[PDB]
Amino acid sequence: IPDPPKHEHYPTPSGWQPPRDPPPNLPYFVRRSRMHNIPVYKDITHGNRQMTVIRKVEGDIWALQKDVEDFLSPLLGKTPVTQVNEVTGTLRIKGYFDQELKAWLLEKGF
Amino acid sequence: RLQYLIDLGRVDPSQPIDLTQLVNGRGVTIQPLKRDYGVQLVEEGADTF
Amino acid sequence: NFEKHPKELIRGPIWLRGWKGNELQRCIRKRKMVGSRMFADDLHNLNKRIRYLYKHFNRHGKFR
Amino acid sequence: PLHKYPVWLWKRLQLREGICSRLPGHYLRSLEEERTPTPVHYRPHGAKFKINPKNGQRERVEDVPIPIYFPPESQRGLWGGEGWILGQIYANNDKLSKRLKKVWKPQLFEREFYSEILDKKFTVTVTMRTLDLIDEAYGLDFYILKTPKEDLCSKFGMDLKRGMLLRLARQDPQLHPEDPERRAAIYDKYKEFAIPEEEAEWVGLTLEEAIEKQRLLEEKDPVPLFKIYVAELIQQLQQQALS
Amino acid sequence: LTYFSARKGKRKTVKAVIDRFLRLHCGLWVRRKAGYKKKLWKKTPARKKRLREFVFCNKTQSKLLDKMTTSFWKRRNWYVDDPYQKYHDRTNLKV
Amino acid sequence: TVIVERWWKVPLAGEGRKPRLHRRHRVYKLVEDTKHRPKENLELILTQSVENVGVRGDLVSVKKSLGRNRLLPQGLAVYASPENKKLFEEEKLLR
RNA sequence: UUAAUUUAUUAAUGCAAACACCUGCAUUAAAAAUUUCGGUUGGGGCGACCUCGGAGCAGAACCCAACCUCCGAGCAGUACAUGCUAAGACUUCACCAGUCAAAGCGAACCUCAAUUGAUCCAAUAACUUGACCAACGGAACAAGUUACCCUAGGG
RNA sequence: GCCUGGUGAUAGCUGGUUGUCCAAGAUAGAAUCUUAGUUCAACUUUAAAUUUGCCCACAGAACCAAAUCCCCUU
RNA sequence: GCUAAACCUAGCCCCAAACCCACUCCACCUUACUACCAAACCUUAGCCAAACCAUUUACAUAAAGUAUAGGCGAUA
Ligand SMILES: [Mg+2]
Ligand SMILES: [Mg+2]
Ligand SMILES: [Mg+2]
Ligand SMILES: [Mg+2]
Ligand SMILES: [Mg+2]
Ligand SMILES: [Mg+2]
Ligand SMILES: [Mg+2]
Ligand SMILES: [Mg+2]
Ligand SMILES: [Mg+2]
Ligand SMILES: [Mg+2]
Ligand SMILES: [Mg+2]
Repeated sequence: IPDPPKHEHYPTPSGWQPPRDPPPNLPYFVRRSRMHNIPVYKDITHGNRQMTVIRKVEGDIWALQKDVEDFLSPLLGKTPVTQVNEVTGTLRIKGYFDQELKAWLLEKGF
Repeated sequence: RLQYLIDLGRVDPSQPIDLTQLVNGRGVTIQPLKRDYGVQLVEEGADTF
Repeated sequence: NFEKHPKELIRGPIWLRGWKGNELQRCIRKRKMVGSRMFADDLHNLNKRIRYLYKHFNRHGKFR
Repeated sequence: PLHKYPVWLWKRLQLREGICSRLPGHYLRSLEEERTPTPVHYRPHGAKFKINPKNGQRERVEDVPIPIYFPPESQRGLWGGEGWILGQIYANNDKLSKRLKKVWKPQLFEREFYSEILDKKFTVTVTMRTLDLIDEAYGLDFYILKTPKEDLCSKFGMDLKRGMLLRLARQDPQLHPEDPERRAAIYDKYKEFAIPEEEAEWVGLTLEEAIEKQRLLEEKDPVPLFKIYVAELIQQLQQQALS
Repeated sequence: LTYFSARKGKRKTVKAVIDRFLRLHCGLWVRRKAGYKKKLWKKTPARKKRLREFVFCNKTQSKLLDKMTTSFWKRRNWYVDDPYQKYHDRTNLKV
Repeated sequence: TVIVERWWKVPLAGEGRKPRLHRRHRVYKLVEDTKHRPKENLELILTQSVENVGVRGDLVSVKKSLGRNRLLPQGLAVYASPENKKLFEEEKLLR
């Protein structure tokens, strides 16, 4: 799959935007996908479990769980109920917050 | 979708975009069995194109 | 460089190299792949097994 | 276990093993062939493709032939490409009635013919379709020399064919003795079907009858080893004579 | 139904089901009402208006119809000028 | 001859295969019997002064019974082939 | 067997084919052949019944049985906007069917309780129409009997 | 008749279904050649999502007894 | 402490590969195993399923359980 071409200004008309150089000095890091998109996926199960997955998380997932939990709790009032999977390196939040986490992770520089 | 493919280098707009170029960029999966007769353009995303 | 699949590494009956099925499917596949040169009463036993296993999977059980 | 070869090849293998493999190639070709007969008991379709009315899409059509049964009297006489039709009917042409079985027999006629090549009147049981094909061929000699073995489908018609073809293959003076002009006129009328004599003997032989003919060709009294040893020893004394 | 065919060893669809029902991609089966073209002379126009409707199916009717067809019938279909195409995706459910 | 037609249609076989039949493909329907058709005349050239049907050299169309029973055995007529119509055009050119 | 379905089999006719037999197509007989003989039931049988509605049982939201007690129904009449659409509801304890309906467009300026029948198939250019399918959720069409009965079971 | 085969015939019927330990768990019905059975429902079970459930007070529910429905508080 | 108990290895199964066999002498289709005299082919049917049964009911991959057929139902 090709490297995306260098554009003049960002974001691109589709809203794509490359990861920034240098990588930010957070404790954690999130990769991109094959397709250079930031990896926050929605996920339904049982027909009513709406949830969202941050997936290629490399580093300290517990800092990422603290920062996500600090980011979403004004949008909910309560702390969001999450689950880190330290093995695979995912983080799983309950309820759809895909657009907010994609925008948020673009702000963070990943 | 097509602006998205052009931005990420997957479809080169400085050449003609036939159906082979949308398949090789893997922008559109079309299957001739199951009687797809090809692509239809769709007006979604006309503003911001 | 993808010049062979791993399923071309397995040796066995010709009707189940790189193929997995339940028993009715193993019998159907064996009959259509090798059944023409099967022995007479083996072919006959196998026809009766497909006929039995047909009548079992399709008409008997708990879940439907 | 399994056989090495499928069972429907077994017959074919027997045509390579023993007595069958020494048969002439033009005979074994005439057994291996599988061309279809002319439809007699069913309308053929027109073409390969056909637009059906129900969905208006062109769909390919084959025409599956009806199985014909030939009682052995059909091989004693000349029927057409035809025989009995052993089948079933629904009782009053609706599928919701009794399926009950039917045999369709053709209409037979003892007629009589005159083969000009063999020069003989035969009394043959024949059908109306055979008489029609004789008329379309312009004579029983042409009807027999033109029709394919498969299509003709009589052992007797094939024996007539071997008779006529050996008569043409030899240019026989026994057709009309003491009338050579009539012989040359008859032989030039059917000049189209000239076959060599080495091929015209094997025409219309069944496989068992060809096995017999080939068995009588290559049967010999064995050579007494006296003569073989004399040949070898006079060979050796003629090698010593030239030393 | 036939769970394993004798030729392929696959499931088969019941073709009565296809002949009477319409599977929308979200999982809803649409049907026609029974008797919508019978004895119209003795039905009130309210009732005739009720019978000429495309009526959705039950949950268990829906699962019974899913089990009686195969995955070919459960598939996205991008037809040209499809009348039912705006009814495939399910808008604005809150479960 | 008796032409039949199968009731139950045969699934088509392909190009290098034979159609494998079932016991329901043995159920035929009588589409035609050829003997009950309008009967045709055949063309013969008479080669004698035969009765009122014609004179010498003249090609006519006879009932099949008279043609096959009385004319063609007895050498009264020859078939209307493209071989002997030549010979009898050339016989008519020598009068 | 005068139950239902056949006439493949014979035997006759009749018509075609052919120049009486044979073949083809009808038709009538005999000989048979295939298949069947619903349910309720103070054990079973006779009688009676099998679907829909009203009342009592079931006194006051809903529901509630019986070979329980009493009435009924299987239409008729009027109108021809008894047009078309459409929020929201009820519902015979499922489903299927049933009911009610504002707003709207178009116009004027239905009564009765029940008053009924699915799917497939037919008929029709179309709109529509089609069962005492009353065994009334209806198998497209199948009777009596066996102390000769038989088998699997139950009392 | 008997034998072999189809044949592992079919059986809504009878009989039988093999380690351990814990947990949750019983009585409306409708159709059906149906009442020795099935299908749907009701009840039951697990998993999931959410927000109310149960008990109930005044008021309220028709003309021709015991109670119930409804129902905020608690 | 009797009766007993134990035991591995005859062979076999499933594949693969490969196309098998068959006159020491004598006797052997008559009452086979006896030395020797005047004619073959002709639709499988049904079980079963359809909860009866009556038409019907299966006998490489992928297209595809698609087109089709079907008491338009079981099913194919
Ligand atoms: Mg998912
Ligand atoms: Mg209800
Ligand atoms: Mg009934
Ligand atoms: Mg009923
Ligand atoms: Mg059993
Ligand atoms: Mg049963
Ligand atoms: Mg407990
Ligand atoms: Mg019934
Ligand atoms: Mg029962
Ligand atoms: Mg409340
Ligand atoms: Mg049955």
